[PDB]
Amino acid sequence: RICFNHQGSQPQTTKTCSPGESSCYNKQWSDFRGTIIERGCGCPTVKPGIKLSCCESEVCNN
Repeated sequence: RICFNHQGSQPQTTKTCSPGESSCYNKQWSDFRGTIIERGCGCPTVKPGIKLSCCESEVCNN
C-alpha cells in the first residue's frame, strides 16, 4: 500500500506503508494559524475535535 503523505495542497509526496497495512488517512483540524490537512499510512484513532477520513486503496487519501 502506498499513500499520499503531503500536508494541505502542497506538492504531492507518497509513502510506502508497512507490510500488511491496508489503509491511508486524511486528518483535518484547525488551530490558531489555519486549517491543517495531514495524510499518511494507516487509520489512526479518533481524537476529540479532529476530522478523520480513512480509505483502503492505492493513494486514496488525496
